[PDB]
Amino acid sequence: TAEAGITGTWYNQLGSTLIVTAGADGALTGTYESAVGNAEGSYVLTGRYDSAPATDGSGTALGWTVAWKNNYRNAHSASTWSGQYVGGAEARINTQVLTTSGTTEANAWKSTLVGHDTFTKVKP
Repeated sequence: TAEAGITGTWYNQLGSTLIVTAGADGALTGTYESAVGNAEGSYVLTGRYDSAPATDGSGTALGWTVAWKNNYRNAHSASTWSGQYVGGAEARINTQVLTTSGTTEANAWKSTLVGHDTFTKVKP
């Protein structure tokens, strides 16, 4: 199942660590530790996934958010990852990620970064 495949620890191409539980209903809950940026320690993560994906070889759609405030630091920013889980022997979560920082109105045009993160079950 998608639930079974997604739950656990994942690692992106930058050295960041995702620990997530996929609930029976569609919930994603866990923590995120970033190897980059104004970030230290782990941050709360919450999101959603399709709990009944197609069975035709298509991936499982999902997304999650981390606000970059925890017991260590507050970066006044939040990231969202949107993507799909791909199961099997070389399982992946392939994502694109938006990172929005709080800005003044004048600076809103430069508030949001776009990037792409690929997550694997073993460290890169």
